Amino acid sequence: CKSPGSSCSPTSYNCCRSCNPYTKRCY
Repeated sequence: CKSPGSSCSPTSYNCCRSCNPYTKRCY
């Protein structure tokens, strides 16, 4: 999975925590 700051999709299902809809970085 990814770290915060990694770039995500609202639900990439690739962030170890979630995404940040206002950066599009993992939360």
